[PDB]
Amino acid sequence: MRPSLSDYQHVASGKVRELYRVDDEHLLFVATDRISAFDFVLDTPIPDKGRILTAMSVFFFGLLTVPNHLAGPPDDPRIPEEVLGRALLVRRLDMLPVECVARGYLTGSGLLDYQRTGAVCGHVLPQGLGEASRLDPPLFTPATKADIGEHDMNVDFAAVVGLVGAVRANQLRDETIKIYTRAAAHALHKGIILADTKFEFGVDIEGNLVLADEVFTPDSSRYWDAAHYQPGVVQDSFDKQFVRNWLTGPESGWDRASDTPPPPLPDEVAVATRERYIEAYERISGLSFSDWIGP
Ligand SMILES: N#Cc1c(N)ncnc1-c1cnn(CCN2CCOCC2)c1
Repeated sequence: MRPSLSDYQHVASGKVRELYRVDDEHLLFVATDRISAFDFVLDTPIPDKGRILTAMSVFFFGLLTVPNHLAGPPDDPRIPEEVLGRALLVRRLDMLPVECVARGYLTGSGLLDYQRTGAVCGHVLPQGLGEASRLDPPLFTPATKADIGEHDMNVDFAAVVGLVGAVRANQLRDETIKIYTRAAAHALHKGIILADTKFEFGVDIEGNLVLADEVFTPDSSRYWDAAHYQPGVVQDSFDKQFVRNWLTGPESGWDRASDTPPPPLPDEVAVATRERYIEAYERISGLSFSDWIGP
């Protein structure tokens, strides 16, 4: 008999994820079906999104050779029935307070920083880059969490040194770029560009660096369709473009510039979005989502 979720103590909530204490050395890392667009958690869940993203993260953890915080299999008996397939048993770590971001392509706040200053997180870039320009080598563009509801703040390497130590900062930079490079090459071979990604790491009892959180989901990474990669324009979000187009289209009745909470999504848009998640997962993993565990 699997325990109830109510047997565990809630310790943290994010926009679409939850964290529970299992015992002194283990946590339960829970993905929900909530989706975020335009910095709003939308009213409408995407069915199976939590399970699909958990499956994705597990696949990429298995692909990468680096130590990670997984502490049991996806069907570990400590996982409650209610969250089966969308929750993982993980080791409790001392988390390092750095959002470790790699960018293979220039977009979002990286592009904006570049357009304002010619530099991103201390990296002075070549002239003449623009939206969705390829960056080679990939850039380490660390950030720190800001206040509630606020965007992460881009920082330079010196800031990372000040947060975690000089040797550790070097390690975060090197591992972030190595891990991103491996995953991005794998995805591209399968027809998906991972344009960028965000990692968190923690440290175990021995002082060892351990990859934590979730890895290479479409929430932690910009997924693009490689077959439509066109430098110089904004690339479609592989997973979220239907949602974005509907919300800013004529049928939603919503004005994005108003910054009022957006309306619920059509069921059809939610189902189409689920399909995009499954497509991305199956193309990258070579597995069938119908084989992924659930309640
Ligand atoms: N992963 C991990 C982890 C760990 N293995 N040990 C200790 N702490 C953490 C931890 C603490 N906060 N967060 C991020 C934010 N949470 C994420 C999801 O739930 C919402 C909040 C990660």
